[PDB]
Amino acid sequence: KVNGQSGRMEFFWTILKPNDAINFESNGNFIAPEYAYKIVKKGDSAIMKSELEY
Amino acid sequence: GLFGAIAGFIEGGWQGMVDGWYGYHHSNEQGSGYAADKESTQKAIDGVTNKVNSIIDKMNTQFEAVGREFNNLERRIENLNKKMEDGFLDVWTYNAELLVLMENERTLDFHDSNVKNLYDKVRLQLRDNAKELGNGCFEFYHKCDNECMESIRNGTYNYPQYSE
Ligand SMILES: *[C@@H]1O[C@H](CO)[C@@H](O)[C@H](O)[C@H]1NC(C)=O
Repeated sequence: KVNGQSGRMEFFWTILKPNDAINFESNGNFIAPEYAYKIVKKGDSAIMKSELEY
Repeated sequence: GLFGAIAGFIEGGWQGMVDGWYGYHHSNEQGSGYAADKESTQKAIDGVTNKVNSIIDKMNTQFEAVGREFNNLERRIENLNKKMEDGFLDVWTYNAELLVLMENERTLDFHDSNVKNLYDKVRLQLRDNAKELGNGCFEFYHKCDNECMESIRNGTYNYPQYSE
């Protein structure tokens, strides 16, 4: 038991291209998407493992 | 130094020179006075400026270690990445340190070369009208005023002056 809960949720991700489609089908255990993210602005970035404040 | 001028056959540097790394100190009946040999100082200033620019622009594509995250079962590829970035940073630190050291060496020896070359420039004009006092000075066997010294500075000393 982790956080007193034994069941485990495993999340997957993908990136839909423009003008394309995604198709889900299931009959159980479906943690369905309710929202998604449009990638509106690429660039140059990074992920910083730091502790400081802003 | 490597050429023997600084801290060598010339004892030490003059506190009284402020406008050049090298220069003259003439003493005649018209007084004493320091003068800066500007041209040689400009050669040296160009040398150092180009050296600094070289140091800045020669390592302007060094290496940028961007962070990559890995899971618990990618220890091998994570260690590959880790020691790769570590090795690149080590080799570039090595390069920076070697450049700094070798340039300090060459620059100190360049200044020594310039002092010795100026002493030689004066001697090669003054060939027999003067005598070396052994520490950077030249005793004039004739009487010569401030324009004599100026002709020595800008390099046009006229050898026909009777000297006994
Ligand atoms: C998505 O809709 C467009 C109509 O704008 C259609 O042309 C396209 O074929 C659809 N996607 C797929 C995968 O069929």
